[PDB]
Amino acid sequence: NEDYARPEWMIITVLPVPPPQVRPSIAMDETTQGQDDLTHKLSDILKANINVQKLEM
Amino acid sequence: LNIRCIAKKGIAKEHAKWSPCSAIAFEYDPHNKLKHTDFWFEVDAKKEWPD
Amino acid sequence: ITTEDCWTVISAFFEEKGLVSQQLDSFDEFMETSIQDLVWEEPRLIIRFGKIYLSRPTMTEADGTTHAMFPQEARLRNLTYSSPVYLDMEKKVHIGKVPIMLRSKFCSLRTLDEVDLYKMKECPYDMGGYFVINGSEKVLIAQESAANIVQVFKKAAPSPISHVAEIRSALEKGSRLISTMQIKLYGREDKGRTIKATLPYVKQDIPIVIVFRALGVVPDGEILQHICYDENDWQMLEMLKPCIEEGFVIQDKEVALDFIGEKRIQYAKDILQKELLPHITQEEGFETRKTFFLGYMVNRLLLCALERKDQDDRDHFGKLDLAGPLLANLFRILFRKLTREIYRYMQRCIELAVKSTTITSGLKYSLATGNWGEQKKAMSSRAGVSQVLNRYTYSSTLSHLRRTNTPIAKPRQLHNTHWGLVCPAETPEGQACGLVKNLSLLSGISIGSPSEPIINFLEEWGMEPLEDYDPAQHTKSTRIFVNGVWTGIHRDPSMLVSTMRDLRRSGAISPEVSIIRDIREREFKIFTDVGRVYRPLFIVEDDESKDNELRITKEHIRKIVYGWSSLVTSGVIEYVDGEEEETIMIAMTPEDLDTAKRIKPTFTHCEIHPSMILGVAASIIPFPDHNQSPRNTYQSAMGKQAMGVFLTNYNVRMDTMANILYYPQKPLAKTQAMEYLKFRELPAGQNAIVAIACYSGYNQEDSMIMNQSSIDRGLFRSLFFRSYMDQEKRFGISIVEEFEKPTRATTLRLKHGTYEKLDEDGLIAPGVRVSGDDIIIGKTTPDASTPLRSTENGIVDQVLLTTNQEGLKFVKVRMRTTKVPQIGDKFASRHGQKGTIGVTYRHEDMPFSAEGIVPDLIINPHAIPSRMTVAHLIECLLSKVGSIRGYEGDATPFTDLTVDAVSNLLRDNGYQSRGFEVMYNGHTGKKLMAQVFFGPTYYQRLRHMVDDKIHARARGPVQVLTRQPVEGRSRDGGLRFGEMERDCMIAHGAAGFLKELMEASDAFRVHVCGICGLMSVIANLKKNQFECRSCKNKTNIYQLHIPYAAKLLFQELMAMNIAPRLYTERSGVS
Amino acid sequence: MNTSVLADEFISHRLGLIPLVSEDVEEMKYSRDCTCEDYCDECSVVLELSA
Amino acid sequence: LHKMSMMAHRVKVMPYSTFRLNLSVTSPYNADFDGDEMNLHVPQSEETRAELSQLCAVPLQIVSPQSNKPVMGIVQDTLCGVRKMTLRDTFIEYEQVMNMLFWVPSWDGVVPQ
Amino acid sequence: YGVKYTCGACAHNFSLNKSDPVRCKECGHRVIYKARTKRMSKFLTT
Amino acid sequence: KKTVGSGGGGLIHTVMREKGPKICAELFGNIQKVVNYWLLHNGFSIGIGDAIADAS
Amino acid sequence: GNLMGKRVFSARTVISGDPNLELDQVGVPISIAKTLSYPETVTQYNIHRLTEYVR
Amino acid sequence: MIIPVRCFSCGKVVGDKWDAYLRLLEEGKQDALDELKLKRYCCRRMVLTHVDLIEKFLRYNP
Ligand SMILES: [Zn+2]
Ligand SMILES: [Zn+2]
Ligand SMILES: [Zn+2]
Ligand SMILES: [Zn+2]
Repeated sequence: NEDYARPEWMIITVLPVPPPQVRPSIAMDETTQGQDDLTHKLSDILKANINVQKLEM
Repeated sequence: LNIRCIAKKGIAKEHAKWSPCSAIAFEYDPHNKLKHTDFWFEVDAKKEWPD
Repeated sequence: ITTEDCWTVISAFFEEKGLVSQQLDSFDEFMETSIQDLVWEEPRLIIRFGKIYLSRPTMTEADGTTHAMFPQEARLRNLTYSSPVYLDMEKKVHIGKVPIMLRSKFCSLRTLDEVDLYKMKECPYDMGGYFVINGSEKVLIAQESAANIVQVFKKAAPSPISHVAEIRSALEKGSRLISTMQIKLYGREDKGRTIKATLPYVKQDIPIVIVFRALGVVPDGEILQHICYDENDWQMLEMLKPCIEEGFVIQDKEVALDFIGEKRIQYAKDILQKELLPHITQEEGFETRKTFFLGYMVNRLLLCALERKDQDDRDHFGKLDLAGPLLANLFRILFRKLTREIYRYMQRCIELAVKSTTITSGLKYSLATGNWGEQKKAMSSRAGVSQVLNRYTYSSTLSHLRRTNTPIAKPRQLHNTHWGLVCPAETPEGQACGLVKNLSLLSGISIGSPSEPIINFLEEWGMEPLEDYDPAQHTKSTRIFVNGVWTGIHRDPSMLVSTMRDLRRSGAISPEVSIIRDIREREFKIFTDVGRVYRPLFIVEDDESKDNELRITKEHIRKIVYGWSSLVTSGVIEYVDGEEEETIMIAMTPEDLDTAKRIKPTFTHCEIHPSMILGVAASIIPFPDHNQSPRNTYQSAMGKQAMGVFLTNYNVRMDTMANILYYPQKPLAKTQAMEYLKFRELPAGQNAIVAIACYSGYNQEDSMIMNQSSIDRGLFRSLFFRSYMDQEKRFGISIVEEFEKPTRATTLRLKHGTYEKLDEDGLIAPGVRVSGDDIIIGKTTPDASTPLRSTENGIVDQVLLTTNQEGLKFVKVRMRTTKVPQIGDKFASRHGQKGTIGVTYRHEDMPFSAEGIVPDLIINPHAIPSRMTVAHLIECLLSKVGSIRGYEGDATPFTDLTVDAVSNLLRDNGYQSRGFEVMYNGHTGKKLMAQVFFGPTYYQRLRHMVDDKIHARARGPVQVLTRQPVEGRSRDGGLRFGEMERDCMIAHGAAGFLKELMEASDAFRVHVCGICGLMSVIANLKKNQFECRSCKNKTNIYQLHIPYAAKLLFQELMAMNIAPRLYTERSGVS
Repeated sequence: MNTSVLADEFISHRLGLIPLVSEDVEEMKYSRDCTCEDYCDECSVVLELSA
Repeated sequence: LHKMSMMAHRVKVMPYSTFRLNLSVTSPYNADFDGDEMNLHVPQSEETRAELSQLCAVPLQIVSPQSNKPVMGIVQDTLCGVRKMTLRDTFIEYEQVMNMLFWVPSWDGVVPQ
Repeated sequence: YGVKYTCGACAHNFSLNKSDPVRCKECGHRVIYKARTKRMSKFLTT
Repeated sequence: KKTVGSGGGGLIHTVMREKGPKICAELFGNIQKVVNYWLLHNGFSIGIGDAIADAS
Repeated sequence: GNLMGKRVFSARTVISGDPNLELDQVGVPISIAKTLSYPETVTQYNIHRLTEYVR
Repeated sequence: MIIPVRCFSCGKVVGDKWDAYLRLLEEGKQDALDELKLKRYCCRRMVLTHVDLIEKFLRYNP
């Protein structure tokens, strides 16, 4: 469907990053970490993106 | 072991620790004449049921 | 020897083995021996290992030397009851801390006597057998298809295969491969029928002929030599014919090992000396032997495809890895990572290192959780092994230790083979039922003897070795097997048999080994194995040159320096495993083998006592031989849930939750077996003055009436303990926590309740009466204070400060409470006759009998007819006599006591011969037109009191991700309105109410875009500003009400790139 | 003070049951009717116990 | 698994920690008192309530559509006894025939000949 | 008059505060209970 | 059971149909209250004795 | 898990039948009634009673 | 776990009777209950079933 979903968009160019209520953090009072699962494979991806570009310049 | 107790009036309703009774026998018309009962039995009520 | 005699024998048994033999026996076997063989095998490194040292309990803490540790402490301080391991390494050395097994050998308890223990605060009655990791008591659970055996299965009409024979093989000691042999048989029962077999690592399958030539047999008929043992059996031979043709194309050992794909030929060998039927041996010059097997196999196949032998019985029980073994397969996995670890330090030194923490911490992980297999990205293990030892009641703990598992309609069954070894009744309802078995009283598990002292002892008493065999000179040659290996045959065996059997009885071939002679097939079974359940029996032997008789006599009995070890060293009793059982004949009643008793209908052994086929559970059930079996099975479970005394040291125990029945009471009726279940000294209940009748109609539908008056005199009251515990965490980076009485001070992070009952040490005193939420402990983080669970309250009962290995401040608190029986609490007898309280009347209101005597309990006559549990009815009668007579009333299983008898004994005392008594209605005093079954019966006060369940919520703590309520009553949760509840409302056409998923849960106001139907809108709710740049709007916007779970459904879908557009108007029409 | 192996309220129970004299029990008043905050000689009996 | 596994009841606040339900309404939920627990939900709108009382009231449920017959009768004690009380041999005298009529709330206030 | 902590075995009234170690006037055994309260506890006879 | 059970002819089934949800719903409590009360006084029980067979 | 069915003004405890409760009643432990509420709008018919219940 | 003052069932005292009983056994070698005045089984079962744990508890140190 030319308007709502064109064949091409099945490949992602720019990745939609979902917000906090989605991947909430759970701190252990104040001075302790606590981060969601997704709030990681977002960062794992982010990092796998950074290095890539820094190999193409 | 050091205590200090305080006793009070009260009755068995409020608590069993009160009632001075403790078991009380009651029976009437040992020979079932009033027929306020129907004896269980296999053959003979009278012989099988303690007098 | 009469019946009443066999009891002393049994007494003799536990005097020496004790309820938890298995556990300990199997542990020592790992320490003592096993542990050595494991460290000494594929050790030596391109540096070798020798004897290993196993010291007693120690505590290596910084700020102190090495304190010689004890059970009761590690318990309180949450430590680890383990000791050191040293090994004489070659170019003395420390390698890990091994968690010892309480009551074992390295556990100091093993020696200390009565008085000795009372001083270690350790309850004498504690039979031990468990480990104490990081505090909590962990119990290793037995893990139950045997190995190294030939099986033949028919495979369904739809399949290129007709029949197939398999044999699962694994080295009883050494790595232990799990690769099976498949000797198929293609060609269904028609088509013009080859035989091919599967080998480990080989892509396709090979036609048996080749497997032989590739083995060392190159000519035909010399191949048929091995398979068939009777040249005059043309049928079988015929079958083989087509097969020979298959391999007719490969005529020698060269090609033989080839077709298996110089480079390739060499590998061929390998898969035959280390993979092919790897048991037997993976040596080299034994090719011959394996060949006779593959021959005995191809034989077994056909023996069936020709209707001469049935398909193998998959569930023939005769065909249990306790604690000791488990540590084994576990240790190896560990020590082996240490092995190749020590290999790296040696692979860097271009010219100490051994991190003895992998064997200490590795062991802990498993034993702590229940996941055997390592940790790492390897969850591909099994959880269950090692649990949290029960402590509800004594009979609860016993049961727990004597437990078995079984990884997942036929297995759950109570097989025949199960007789004697496992208890028929005790086994969990629902879910896993039959996958969890408990041991009988007499059962024990094998441990692991040595083969050779019997292999030798054989090939020197008639065993002409297999190596050189001739099928025709030796026709009906009885072949013999050793632990699943074929060590040659034997000529006349009748004697070989009654010699080994005489050898065991003097005690020169461990009473634990199994020897089975199957004349009906001509074979000799030899078993040393570790994990074979066995029971003990009296030997019969027609050894009476004075008649026709139990070797044991009334002289041996009254003679009981005469243990159970002697009852065995004289050949008066034997240890019969399930396999050997097959070929013996057991007599029930020793003796024997009235219009009241139950009608009763070559011997080699007699039964110590039938009432021994029961395990801990049923052993406490009175007349289990009088109730509907499925009921006994229930009580078999509720017992592990009654109240009592689980130890005596309890007053010095800091465990979360524990209940003690104010005043116990050994039952008015008992099992002779109870005597070994220390039950009389640690009862699970009290003897209540029962009264089975209808009254207010509040004893209806399994709800019972309990006499308040006596509930006051303390009947069925119980103490309840609890222990909240905390630590003071630190960081290698000197930043420590605190135990104080915090207030204000820049943070606010505090609780709602009060801290005032907190002395300045951040603790309460043991006198304090705490309640509601009152802060029990005070900790801070430069609040982390602990609050009494919201539903609870009571009084502090004992506070204690302590060190941690890391010199941290350890503090546990214990709170007590007396719990009174209430109009809702659950109870039950020992007959699946469970019921809860419906109301509570007093003495007046209560119905009564002339004597005065009044019931404590009134259960409904209706809980009898369909439950069928009659023994219940009997225990009452009997116990009403034992009440009056002062003599203990025996209810024990299959004895010589009858309902007709007891009834006569009750008539001698004064009351109706059947129990029934006259009663006068407590309200009016007028007699009851009927009579009642009034009589003392034992009743266990199962845990599960109302006030621990009663829960009600209205808008409480909401979840984060979903925004729906939260789970569980403890965290103030809310009951779920799951699917099924949905359905109903929909059936009712209760449209609105159901819609009312929103009001009672989620709900939420999201702002959609009138154009790109999304939850984008930047709604700054005040200055009205709405917007949604990207779609640049501020004019067309809608607000909607949906379940946040759903709002989330969408945000989620989006981040996965799918777009859930929300539109407020239908455009598509219809 | 209490170092007994029995708990506080366990003993407390016990004493509730211990039978006390109640002869002239009728010439005493229920703590509920007595105008004294808590208790007194006119409506209670105090006891000591040291062991 | 029933339309009747959920029914609207008249609330009666009572003491003691437990939901006290009538016997005859036992088999619909299929409960017993050996420990069985029950969930309770509270309507919130004026209609929500109505919808609960006009279609889910226990009285409306007495005749089950699945088997076109009622689905709640007289169980245990009440049944068992109602039998006895019926036999020609069962007789009651004035003193009790009175305390019995009293227990019937709708009693017209007239003792039958 | 006065008591703070006790020992699991040699019940000898101790008394301490932060950093003063967590042992006893002899027995190394580092347990210790926090002795009863001063404020009397009142009970009911039922 | 036959005359007052969750059965077809059921006096209940009939009272529901003839009088209504309400009237019949009350009917229970009554038939109950009278009977339960009565039983409270006439008593009823069961014991091993109910399970033994004649001598011959 | 969260949409076709969610946890939801609800309570649950142990049942025991009562032979003195109209067929359609259901005895609720005071405790519970004092926990579960019901939003009743103020109206000149119930103001009087509500202002009492509130005090 | 100590002796129960007064019998649950009927109420008759029974605290004192413990030592009397546990004595009429050891020595007089004896029925005991009957002379101790414990008639009907309600109180009977009380004594005849008590398992005095307190003894073992008492065997503990501090
Ligand atoms: Zn838009
Ligand atoms: Zn006063
Ligand atoms: Zn000390
Ligand atoms: Zn008594």
